[PDB]
Amino acid sequence: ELYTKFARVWIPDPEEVWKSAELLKDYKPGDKVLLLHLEEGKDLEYRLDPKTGELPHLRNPDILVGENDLTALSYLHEPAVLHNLRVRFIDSKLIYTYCGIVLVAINPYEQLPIYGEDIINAYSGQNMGDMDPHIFAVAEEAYKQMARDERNQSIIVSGESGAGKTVSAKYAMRYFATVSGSASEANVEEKVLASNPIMESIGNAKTTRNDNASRFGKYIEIGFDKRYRIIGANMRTYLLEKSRVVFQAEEERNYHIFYQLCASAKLPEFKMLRLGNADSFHYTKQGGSPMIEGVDDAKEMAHTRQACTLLGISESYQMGIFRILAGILHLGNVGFASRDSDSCTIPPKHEPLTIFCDLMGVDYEEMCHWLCHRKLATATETYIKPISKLQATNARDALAKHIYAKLFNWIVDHVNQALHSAVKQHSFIGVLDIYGFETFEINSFEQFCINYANEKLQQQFNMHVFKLEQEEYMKEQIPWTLIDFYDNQPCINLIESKLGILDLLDEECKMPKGTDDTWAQKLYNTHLNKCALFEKPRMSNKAFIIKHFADKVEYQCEGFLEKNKDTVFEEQIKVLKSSKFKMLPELFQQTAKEHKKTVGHQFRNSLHLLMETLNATTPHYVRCIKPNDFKFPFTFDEKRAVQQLRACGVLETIRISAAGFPSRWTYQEFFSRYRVLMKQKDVLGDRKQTCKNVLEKLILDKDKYQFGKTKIFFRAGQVAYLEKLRADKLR
Amino acid sequence: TTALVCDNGSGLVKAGFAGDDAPRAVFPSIVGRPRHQGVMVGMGQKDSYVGDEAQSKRGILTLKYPIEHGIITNWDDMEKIWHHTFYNELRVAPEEHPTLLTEAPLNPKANREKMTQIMFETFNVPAMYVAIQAVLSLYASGRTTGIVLDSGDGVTHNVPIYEGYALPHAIMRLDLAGRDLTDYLMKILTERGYSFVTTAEREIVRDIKEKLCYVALDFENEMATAASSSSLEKSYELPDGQVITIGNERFRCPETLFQPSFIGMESAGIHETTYNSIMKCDIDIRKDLYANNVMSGGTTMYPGIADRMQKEITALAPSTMKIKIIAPPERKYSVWIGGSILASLSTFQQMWITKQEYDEAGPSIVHRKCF
Amino acid sequence: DEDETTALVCDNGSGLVKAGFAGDDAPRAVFPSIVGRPRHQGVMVGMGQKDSYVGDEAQSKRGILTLKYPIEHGIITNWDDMEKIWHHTFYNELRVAPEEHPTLLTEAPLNPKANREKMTQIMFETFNVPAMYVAIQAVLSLYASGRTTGIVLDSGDGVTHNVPIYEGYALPHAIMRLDLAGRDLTDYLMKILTERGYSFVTTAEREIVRDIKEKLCYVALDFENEMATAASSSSLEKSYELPDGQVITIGNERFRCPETLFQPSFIGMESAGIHETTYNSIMKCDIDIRKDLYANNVMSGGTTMYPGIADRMQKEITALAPSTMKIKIIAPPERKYSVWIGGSILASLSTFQQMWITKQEYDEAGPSIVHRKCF
Amino acid sequence: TTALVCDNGSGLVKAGFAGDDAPRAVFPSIVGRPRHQGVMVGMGQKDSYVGDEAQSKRGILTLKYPIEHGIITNWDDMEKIWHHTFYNELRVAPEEHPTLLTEAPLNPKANREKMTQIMFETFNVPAMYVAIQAVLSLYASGRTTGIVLDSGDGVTHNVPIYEGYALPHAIMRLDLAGRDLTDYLMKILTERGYSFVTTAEREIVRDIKEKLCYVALDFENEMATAASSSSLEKSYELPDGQVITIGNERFRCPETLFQPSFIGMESAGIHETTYNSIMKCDIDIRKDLYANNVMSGGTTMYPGIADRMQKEITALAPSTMKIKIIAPPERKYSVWIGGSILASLSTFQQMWITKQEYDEAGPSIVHRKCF
Ligand SMILES: Nc1ncnc2c1ncn2[C@@H]1O[C@H](COP(=O)(O)OP(=O)(O)O)[C@@H](O)[C@H]1O
Ligand SMILES: Nc1ncnc2c1ncn2[C@@H]1O[C@H](COP(=O)(O)OP(=O)(O)O)[C@@H](O)[C@H]1O
Ligand SMILES: Nc1ncnc2c1ncn2[C@@H]1O[C@H](COP(=O)(O)OP(=O)(O)O)[C@@H](O)[C@H]1O
Ligand SMILES: Nc1ncnc2c1ncn2[C@@H]1O[C@H](COP(=O)(O)OP(=O)(O)O)[C@@H](O)[C@H]1O
Ligand SMILES: [Mg+2]
Ligand SMILES: [Mg+2]
Ligand SMILES: [Mg+2]
Ligand SMILES: [Mg+2]
Repeated sequence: ELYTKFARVWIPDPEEVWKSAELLKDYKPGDKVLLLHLEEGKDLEYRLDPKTGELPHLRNPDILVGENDLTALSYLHEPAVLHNLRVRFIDSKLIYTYCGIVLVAINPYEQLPIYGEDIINAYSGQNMGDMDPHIFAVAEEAYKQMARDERNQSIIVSGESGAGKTVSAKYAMRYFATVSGSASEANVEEKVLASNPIMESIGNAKTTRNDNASRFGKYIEIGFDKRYRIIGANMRTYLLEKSRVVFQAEEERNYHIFYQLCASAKLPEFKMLRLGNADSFHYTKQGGSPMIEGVDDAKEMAHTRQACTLLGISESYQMGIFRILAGILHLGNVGFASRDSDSCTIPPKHEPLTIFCDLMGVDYEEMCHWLCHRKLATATETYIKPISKLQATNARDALAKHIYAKLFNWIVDHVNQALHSAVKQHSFIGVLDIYGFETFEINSFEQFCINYANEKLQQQFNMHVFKLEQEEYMKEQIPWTLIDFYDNQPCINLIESKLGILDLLDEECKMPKGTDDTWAQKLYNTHLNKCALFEKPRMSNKAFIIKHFADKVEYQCEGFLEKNKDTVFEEQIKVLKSSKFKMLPELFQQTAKEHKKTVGHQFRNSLHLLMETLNATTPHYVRCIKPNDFKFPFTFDEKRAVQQLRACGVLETIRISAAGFPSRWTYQEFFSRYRVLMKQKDVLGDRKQTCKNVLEKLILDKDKYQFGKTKIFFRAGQVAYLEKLRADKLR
Repeated sequence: TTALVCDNGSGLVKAGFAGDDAPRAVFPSIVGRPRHQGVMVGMGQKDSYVGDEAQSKRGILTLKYPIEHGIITNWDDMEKIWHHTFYNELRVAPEEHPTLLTEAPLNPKANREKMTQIMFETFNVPAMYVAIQAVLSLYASGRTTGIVLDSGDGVTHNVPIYEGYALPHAIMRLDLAGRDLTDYLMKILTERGYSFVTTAEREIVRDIKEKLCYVALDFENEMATAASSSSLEKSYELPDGQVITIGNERFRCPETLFQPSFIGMESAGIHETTYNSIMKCDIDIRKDLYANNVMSGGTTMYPGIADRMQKEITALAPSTMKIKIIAPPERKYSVWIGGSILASLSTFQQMWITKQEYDEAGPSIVHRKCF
Repeated sequence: DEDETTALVCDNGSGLVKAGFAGDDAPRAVFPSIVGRPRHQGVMVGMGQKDSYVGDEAQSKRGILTLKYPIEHGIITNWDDMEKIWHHTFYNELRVAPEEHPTLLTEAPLNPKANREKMTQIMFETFNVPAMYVAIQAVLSLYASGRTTGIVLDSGDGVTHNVPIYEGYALPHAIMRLDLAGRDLTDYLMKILTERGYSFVTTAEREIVRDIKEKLCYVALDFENEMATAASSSSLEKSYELPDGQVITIGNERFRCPETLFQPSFIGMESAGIHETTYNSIMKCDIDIRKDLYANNVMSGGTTMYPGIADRMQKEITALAPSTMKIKIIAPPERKYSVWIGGSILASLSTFQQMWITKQEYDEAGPSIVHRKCF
Repeated sequence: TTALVCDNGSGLVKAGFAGDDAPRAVFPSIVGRPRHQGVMVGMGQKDSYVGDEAQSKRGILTLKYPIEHGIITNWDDMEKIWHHTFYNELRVAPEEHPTLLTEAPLNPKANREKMTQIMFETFNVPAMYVAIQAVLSLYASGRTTGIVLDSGDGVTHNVPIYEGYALPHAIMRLDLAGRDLTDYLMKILTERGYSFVTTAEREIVRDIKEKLCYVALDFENEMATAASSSSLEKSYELPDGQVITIGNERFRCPETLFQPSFIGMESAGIHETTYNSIMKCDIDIRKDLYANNVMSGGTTMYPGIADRMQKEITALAPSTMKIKIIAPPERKYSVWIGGSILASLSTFQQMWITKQEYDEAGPSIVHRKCF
């Protein structure tokens, strides 16, 4: 039995998560209690599950717990893999690690000088597998593959907010520059550093988990030529939250830019825009926390104006962006009085609307009319209909979401104008700065869309892991059928397919008597007993459950329908496109289909386009882990760390690896280590044939190992069992 | 843990936790099933509805009664009713709290056994118990001695009790109850051309009954004032706006409790069964039963019934005996309140039939526990 | 998945056909359901007049061609001409092959079973549609109204019909179809214009009387008072300039014509007026739901597009119903496309994509399949 | 004196003297009124027409029925029908002979009161009486014990009787009758394009119904042979000489009596109301009621209905019960016949509300005389 008296195990804790314990006896089969030795003393006994006979996780030998890849461990379970990263981060202060293809990075909240030119010059020209794990190792892998294969590459950075995704992308970008010298005629690195403060101001918001989080997929292309020398860059944007512009969750707030405007309303230039307060403005008052503790949004507005000035966008255009943003909030204050026969109206000289019409340079009478009524065209005649108060707020808020998304894209076009070059690229490396899985005790449309986006990236990752293993098996002349493929497309098809979760939400969005409760009733009728994946709480009819890769997630049905709406009447676009202001004609420079899609259908469009962009490039992968929530240097918390490992999905790739053949060793390394076990009569004139013969005597079952042309593959725990036999022979 | 308490009422279920002053859930024990054709292609649809969500769809639904004559007629409907109470109404796991249920005297042994079986087989209750409605409404009345007349929707019953001990040979169950008064009310409204035929229309006649009807202190006098003065008439507004005039029938429908001949029964009136069940008791204790006639159940909610029942018991009993008829205001929930009190007492854990007792001894353990 | 083999949706109107794709807000094609045929000889051999003309190209040749009507009283009279109307819609108007997209069609309640079967047969055998469906106009105009409960009064060119609905369920005994419709109002209008010597006899002249009807006529709020002001004030005579150039006066007829809907005795019918049929069909429903039908009287179809009709209907129903019921009439603009819009909504639902009679299902089950699919 | 007897039929009146083997007068209870004007000077028309002289003027007159749902709707038209029977048909003064009239069970008190009032205050009758249709058709059948189902044009009632005594708790009234079958027949003929809309056309559909329709023994079997073999198709010449073809509708129409859901009723079928009426009777008499199911009234004159009824009751009753149905050859003339039997009975001469008796107790003398 591997349950001996020197073999430590792992016992759960509601605090330390996992405590190591040492066996005081050799466990015998059918024993119902096991005697253990904790770090606090031999004061513990262990009752074995009397229904399944389950024993605690065995600890790995001391010769295996010191490595830079989790794949080097024999036993592959949460206690062992959490501990391996923990000791590295605490004792050796190691931030990087490998999980097969994946690089992992634990944020040390402490200036590390492993980014000096002297480390860059030591790693340069050498093999990434001979070097220690580092951003430079995956960056120089991608550079080498781009030059050798003549094919574009992409590094996918993901994790929680504050985890180092931005920070790791800057180090990767610095390396891409230094590996080809410099671009002093373009200064792409300075322009990228000037873009990020203005991009996060318009694209990030405050959340209950973090004072600042990104709400979209940021994608930067780094271009190179035939000399593979960096010549320029481009900024791409995807999966942007639309609901945020209008709706705020409790203890959260809108995009930081909106409050930068609000805090700066004291200055004479912003005073002309007649900006008031965040409690008066609707798209901002809802959250209950307009200001962030320890942060001054007026100092951030000074920084973003300097960053715009470094990018070279005119101060006249900056003030134009501010004037538009002041306008869309005055528009949010336009409230409609209810009328008879499903109608509404606006008060005479309504002050938010008179200010809006003056700021946007449009006629009040036309703006008032196209909101008190709506147009309906036919093949014979045009007609005008009354519009309900609820239809008018939905149209106003869909219009506000649309015109902000156009303004965002306008700003991103100027960022591209600064980053691009007249010199054509021969090749390019992408960096994707996307997020991890999202879960809470109550989940909304936003969390659903975030998890749907993670499932697609996970499918690509799952396929790649299989593809590379299959290529390694074929190279070692080992049957592919011996590895199993674990994917997640059923969870994807459940959401986007016909009559799936998303298509029933679009159907309930178009139906005139559809409701959040009627959608929930449709989901219970269509997927409850037709998909074991789908689940439903018994003591409620307001929520539904979906199996996602990381864990199952429960979503509250209420709000989904309202948030999916994005329809806006084209006459309301026309009266703003005819603005006397110079910017609005350039914001709305086919539209008839686009102005009728739902948010969910726009999100699906965006995600599939990003998925095919990442499918064209050769992919690489890195995970960012935040070790605590107190922002303390080198402070590790097991509760936060195991949650991060789950969000990053790495506990499932470690499991796929363990279910297959994780540990693997060349016949010569195997011989060098276990020659002690071999007798003079056992050793042959060939070490390969020696190792094949003695391994079949040491381990009688033939499914425990796999013989290659150059290396032996092993199941989980089998190398630890050999090390146990090696130790038991010595003593 | 806090035990759950529920009255299995034949037309109205009450439910809550032990210690609650009043039942936190109350609804009609009605399943409603569609009777029309869905012509809206691609809409949200349900199979059958329960209580208030059946009553809001009357007409389009035809209505059912899982209990009749105080006994269960369909266990598949009762399973849905119980599911509703636990997860959809009280939102509580039945595996967490014990379940006290109720029943009328002279209820079949098979009805109690199958009710016991379902609680442990499908709802997986840790422990349960079935209590006679009478003893519970006497606990709510707060005396150790007294005869209860409990009259519900589907059954009416007399139970004399002394020093906490019932007299099982003296009890008298009667099938005349509030449903038969509703069925008679349709016939006597049809005499003025106000006919009704659907179960959805029967619910409107039932409202009319509960709103307008009352017991006469002297029928012959009330018939004479209805014929001569005619001032007893009331107009009622039906759901489509039309008014109907209801008078004379306002005292004739409940008078059936004292005169069962109206509906062709050979059975004696409610006062005569209270008198006869006291006469079955020992002569030394009758005086204490006459001093403690407890009214109970929703059919005892007729204006004037306590004064009549008195004139009627005083006419049968000796003139030396002090006839007293007590009627607890909240008669509709007297049984539930008594269950909520009983389930709270530290001296009730022995009565809880545990799952382990059911699994070992079989469903007939419920009878051994009770007797 | 912006591309869906987007279904085609069409209302087979007895005097006016509408068609388009699902998801179009309005019918992109609309024309008179008229086949015109020449009644004169060719003055030359190179004349070569088309054997038949359809819709607008028949209307531009009035008096030279005789106009027919492939539909009468809501039912098809000539299937060869309905094949010609359908062919026109597919390639000579929408410019689309019927083998690509499924087709939704429509009909009035109490339509004969053979009319539905032969319509389904021609679509699968002549046009070779992959899948098709046939929908009652009342549920479609209720989708366009946007409520799960109400009574619709649909009044077209060739048929009128009442249908009460609640919780998405209908009452098959309470429905009431009436043959009085916009064509009979046009025929009566010719008779009452003939009182001023304005005689009309051709179907080409009927079309001018039909324009006059749609342009000048209105429903009165009190007929006896409107007769008194017509006789005394005499300020109701509107001289309609005929297309040719004949200024012809129209006065009392501007209300006597549409009043036939409330007074069918003008045209010798024993049948009740439109308000009486809406009241009786509510009074056949169960007593609880009547209050919800009174709150939701939906007007639909082109014959309801008369000035004053909703206010008269509100008074006429209020005079019949109990005074405690709040009588509400629902009569928005453009009610002539309500049925089509409802078809375009239905064909766009994901839950409707399993309710398509397929070409294989027809080939296996035979023409009776359309009845199994409905009931 | 020789007493007069008349059945107030909702679509067909029968009349004659007590002692007549059959009603010497019979005609449709229809008043027809012109819906057109006068095309010539002179040629004076009647303001209203009665029975056969209305039927000969169809399309020129609109037909009205003074009785609906078994109750009178217009008393001025009932006074017109009554005048016709006395002088314009029987040629006899109502002042010379007493009059027996007939009504259904569960008929409004006001209908009976106004009927007796008009006969004394206008026809000045010396004495009169009003008798339930069921007891009369049971006297005609010839059994002191038997449940009689009288299905006419506007009413259908299952009335059980034993040793003469009726059971008012088990009687059952049903509004489904021969008129609703005629209205349904118009709908199912409209499915083949044979539409009908006037009351004059409804009379042709009614002839078609009475001539060609029949009750299926097993609906599914007759539906399968109608679909596969189609031999049930038959022709019919309309007045104008046009032939129409009717098949399947011939059994679908009268099947509504066993399946009232065709016309949207929640109500049970005629066999279920017969069974439920026996199940409400005392257990000792059920065997005698099963042995004596009497068919009565003109809607029972459909072929196959007695064989279907026997099968349907045999499927509901215990297999030991001898289900014996009796369908008197003249089910149509059975109420009138029993009325003339009770008219020639010399003992009944004590049960006649006299003219003086009427004056004594206003219009409710008939109520006391009956009950
Ligand atoms: N490798 C690192 N060394 C030191 N500090 C780091 C490192 N990675 C991240 N940080 C810290 O994390 C914060 C920035 O992380 P960032 O990548 O901007 O987070 P996110 O992109 O998740 O919002 C700063 O406090 C920074 O000092
Ligand atoms: N105020 C009232 N007047 C008359 N009858 C009433 C009144 N309130 C309730 N009822 C009748 O009492 C019965 C319901 O009372 P309840 O004790 O809850 O019966 P159960 O428990 O058997 O369902 C019904 O028959 C109802 O019509
Ligand atoms: N504005 C109007 N005023 C009066 N009658 C109208 C008006 N518009 C259309 N009609 C009449 O209504 C009928 C058109 O109704 P429609 O719904 O198009 O019928 P269908 O679909 O059966 O062809 C025609 O008789 C037409 O003359
Ligand atoms: N032979 C028959 N077959 C079918 N229906 C018939 C037949 N004879 C009469 N009826 C129908 O039965 C009804 C006549 O029943 P009857 O007893 O005369 O009623 P009432 O006395 O109320 O007028 C009418 O609806 C008539 O059409
Ligand atoms: Mg940040
Ligand atoms: Mg009770
Ligand atoms: Mg139409
Ligand atoms: Mg009869």
